[PDB]
Amino acid sequence: EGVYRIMQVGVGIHMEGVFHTMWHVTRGSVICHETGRLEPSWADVRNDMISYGGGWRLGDKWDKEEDVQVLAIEPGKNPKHVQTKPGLFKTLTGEIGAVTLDFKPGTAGSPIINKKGKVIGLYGNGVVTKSGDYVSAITQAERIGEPDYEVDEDIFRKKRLTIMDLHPGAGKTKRILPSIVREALKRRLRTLILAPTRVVAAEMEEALRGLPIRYQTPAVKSEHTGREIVDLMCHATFTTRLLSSTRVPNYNLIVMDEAHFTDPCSVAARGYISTRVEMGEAAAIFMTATPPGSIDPFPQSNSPIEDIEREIPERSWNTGFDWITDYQGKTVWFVPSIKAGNDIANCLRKSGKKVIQLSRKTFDTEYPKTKLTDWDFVVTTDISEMGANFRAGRVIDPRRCLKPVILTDGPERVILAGPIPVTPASAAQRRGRIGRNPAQEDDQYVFSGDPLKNDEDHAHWTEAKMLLDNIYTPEGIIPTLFGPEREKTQAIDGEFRLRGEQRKTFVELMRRGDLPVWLSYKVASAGISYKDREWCFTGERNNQILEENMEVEIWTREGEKKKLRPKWLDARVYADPMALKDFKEFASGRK
Amino acid sequence: ANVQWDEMADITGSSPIIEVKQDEDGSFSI
Repeated sequence: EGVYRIMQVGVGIHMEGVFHTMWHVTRGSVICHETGRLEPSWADVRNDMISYGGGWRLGDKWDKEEDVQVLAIEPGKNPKHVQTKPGLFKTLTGEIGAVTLDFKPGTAGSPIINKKGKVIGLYGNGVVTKSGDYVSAITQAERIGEPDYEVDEDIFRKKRLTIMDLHPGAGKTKRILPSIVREALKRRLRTLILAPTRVVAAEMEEALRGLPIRYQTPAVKSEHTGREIVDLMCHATFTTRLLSSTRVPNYNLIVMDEAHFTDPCSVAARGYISTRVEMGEAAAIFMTATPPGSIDPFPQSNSPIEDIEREIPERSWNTGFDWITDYQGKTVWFVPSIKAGNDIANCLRKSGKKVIQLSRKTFDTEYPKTKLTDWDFVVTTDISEMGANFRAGRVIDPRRCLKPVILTDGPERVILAGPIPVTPASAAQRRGRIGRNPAQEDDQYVFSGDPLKNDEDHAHWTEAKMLLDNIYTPEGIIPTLFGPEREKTQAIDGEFRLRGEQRKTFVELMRRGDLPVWLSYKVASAGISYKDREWCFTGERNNQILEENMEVEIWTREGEKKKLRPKWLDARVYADPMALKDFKEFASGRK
Repeated sequence: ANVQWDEMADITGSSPIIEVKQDEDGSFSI
């Protein structure tokens, strides 16, 4: 591994298991060699260069007196070393040396030697003097990259939790997670990997090809094999197994991906995992760019982001916002709801734009379209904040969302407050969809408004508590919320504990009935059987559910016409058509 | 083709001071 001939259009150096060359040659693609290993890792354009494989690996500069010679591995010819006295190209940022050698287009990327020793710079970029003859600047990366990663050790110590935080570069899935799993298998650990969504879990399987990875489905309450494998499952799958199985594996290493997920199941999962760590029975790793103890809406990125603040349409527009459609790249747009999404998406197609819409229940079947199809826009709810990757150049983020809130004033009900501003963490994740890939145009994060920090009225913290104290363990131990997220609720521990058949109904209401946690709890803690659906009709006048401006009526399981009017009103069962369709299927006694 | 200095290399090149206009998109100018 010394030097090569990029095909010739350019030349590279093969040091450090990384490949050093320039952006203007071969753009930003792959070089085909045996056993592969070729893909963009870092790029710069002021200093024309695309070091890939690793960050960088070229040390020392040429000073100001040392003579520097250039290799001449040119197309059709042999390598011809040529000694020169380096000149000086004075710029605004600083004067860098510039050698004057006569070479033909295609030899760009040849190494220059530090008088005696290794490479001191990269030849193949300069300007022509109309009066003079030839010139090329001594362009060199300064300073170096990271370059690669190796795993720390108390990461695997029992009774230690490790929050591994960094921006959407960054390799937490493609290079870091497999490095951890591989090190885990060497130490023969019962390892659990948790993903937020099934599609993200799919991205882990491909990233973990060659490793004993077994994806675990929620249709199974537990699965044990004498063979030593690694369990891969969704956060919610982990929680439901904790609620439905006694045979709970005592994993000694648990790795949660996207540990910022505020879904009631994810929070509860963090609550349980944290507790197992306190028992000195497991090691935990929480991977997320925005841990609960952070509020930076504009985190770092591995490519320059143009943060633009301007007015953004909340609904259908007709004139004014020419910048939205005049943009000729791919755009990801975050909307607070599916209703808002449709209103936005419909106006976009009128302008002749290919639009794909995304939501929680349509994520698995629409997200693959964002890869196969050529598209102009992607309208999404806050679901894309968790591991959703796009090949876009711009994000339009109104920073608005819907927030489930449990109203205590009077009869308890769950409303979907909003559109209210998102959390500082959420804004960072929406932004982090871009600035991942080095492009000639820096990515644009177009946003509006400021994020709000306080989300202690969010129903999910209470819902996560309801899930937690219904998880039984080798006691006397009560599972509580994960440290930072503990102050989000004033609920006393164990106050949501149910017993036997009530606890059983509670789980089935969620799993078989597809009901929200709060709604499932109210019914189950009321003593109502699962198959009994009479509470769906014995509600107050104001608890009448509407569907496209008309009062919903349901044909019961016996063949009777009743108005959909639940005793407890959770706004999330009739928020969108797909949610309402499912709940009507439940109230009918069809599932 | 390794990082090996060659003493038998040819010596060339003038060394003038060059005021350069550098930019993002491309390389260098005047």
